[PDB]
Amino acid sequence: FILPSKSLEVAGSFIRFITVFRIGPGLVDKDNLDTILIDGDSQWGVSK
Amino acid sequence: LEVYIYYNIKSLLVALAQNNKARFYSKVKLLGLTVDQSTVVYPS
Repeated sequence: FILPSKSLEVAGSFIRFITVFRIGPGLVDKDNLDTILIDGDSQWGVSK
Repeated sequence: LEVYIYYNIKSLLVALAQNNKARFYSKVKLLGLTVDQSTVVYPS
């Protein structure tokens, strides 16, 4: 999810996004996750 | 050989114990009743 932000054409601008992924092996950091939404047997960790 | 086996055991045990930080409650059917279990890799 890509939130609105100032464009990167102008210096000193940041683009803001949220990643929502099914929990699994790989690059996942449960402590730094915003929350871990849960489904039946399947998780979906959303990042800050 | 003993040091190699110790190193493998230490890595395996730490990896197995690390899986207990991601324990979440689900719903599964044991026998004939749907109960709230607590689930959590298992490297060879």
